[PDB]
Amino acid sequence: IPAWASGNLLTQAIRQQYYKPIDVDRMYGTIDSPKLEELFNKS
Amino acid sequence: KFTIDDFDIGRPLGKGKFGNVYLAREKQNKFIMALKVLFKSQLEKEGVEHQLRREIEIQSHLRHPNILRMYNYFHDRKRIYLMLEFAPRGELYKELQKHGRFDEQRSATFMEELADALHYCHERKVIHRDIKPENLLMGYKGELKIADFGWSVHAPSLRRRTMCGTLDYLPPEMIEGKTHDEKVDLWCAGVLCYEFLVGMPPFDSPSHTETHRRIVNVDLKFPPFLSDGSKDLISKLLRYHPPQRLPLKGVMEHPWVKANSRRVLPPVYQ
Ligand SMILES: CN1C(=O)c2ccccc2N(C)c2nc(Nc3ccc(N4CCC(O)CC4)cc3)ncc21
Repeated sequence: IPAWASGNLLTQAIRQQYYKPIDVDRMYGTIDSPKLEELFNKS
Repeated sequence: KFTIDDFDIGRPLGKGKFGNVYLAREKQNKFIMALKVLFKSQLEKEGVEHQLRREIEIQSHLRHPNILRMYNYFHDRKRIYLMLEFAPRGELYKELQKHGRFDEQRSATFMEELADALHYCHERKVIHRDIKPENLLMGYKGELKIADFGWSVHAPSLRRRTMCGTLDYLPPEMIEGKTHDEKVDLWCAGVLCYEFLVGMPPFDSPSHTETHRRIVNVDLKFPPFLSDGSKDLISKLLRYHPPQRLPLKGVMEHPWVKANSRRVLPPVYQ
């Protein structure tokens, strides 16, 4: 388990994310996704 | 465009049939989320490919503070990866088991958040069909998150016929072999409210047929410790006739909900 992922570093990082949310729609929702038809096909 | 190397893997969060969720940090934004990892071969052997596609299609198009968000997804040679919102307080069923039952404030808050999410789903003709504690998670301040859409359906026009959900939560109409609609979720919300407050579901029995019997007779027996407001809300949701059940807007506006909910809306980006 890396440090960021346990005890205090984690809670700290979770709190920051909650009160300072990012534009997840811009950051993630504008990014390409595989077609649902391609999911069980060649990557 | 994403791949597994875009993420630092932190620790396992839950094992499961298909089926492992990890705490993960997306590298370039240092953003903490969860990755659900599925094995392509196992899914196909099990013949659940269309099942999973439909769960992904539904949940990836829903954006609501009380529905667990699917930001994106990707796949490699052997695995499908779902990029999901991390619910830092974990499984609601675990918390219910730990406490036995929830107080009215906690239950009313969860009820408001549930009705708001389900209303968002119904606005879009999505019926969830399997609301129960095990399918709910909790956010940083305890906010309910509808987390699993395993029985869910987008149902624009046609009523439905599929018996689905969980024994203790089944609406009379499913048991009776009638077609159903979105009002199934109203019934399951009443079951949930009861289980929140009592710790057992209302039609608990040794056998499937006795449970079926208690459900179709709406054989509801309230323990004496419940307030009149909580019984009033449960009775208005657990109605034999789907069209007589309290609408979700009705649940949010219910006096017992207004008087007891301490619902907080998560901060939004801007
Ligand atoms: C994406 N996703 C799911 O798709 C999901 C859907 C349904 C059921 C479970 C799920 N899991 C495992 C998830 N768990 C958590 N959060 C989470 C947070 C904390 C904890 N713990 C609290 C108690 C400690 O003992 C262990 C850690 C567990 C799960 N966030 C997102 C999850």
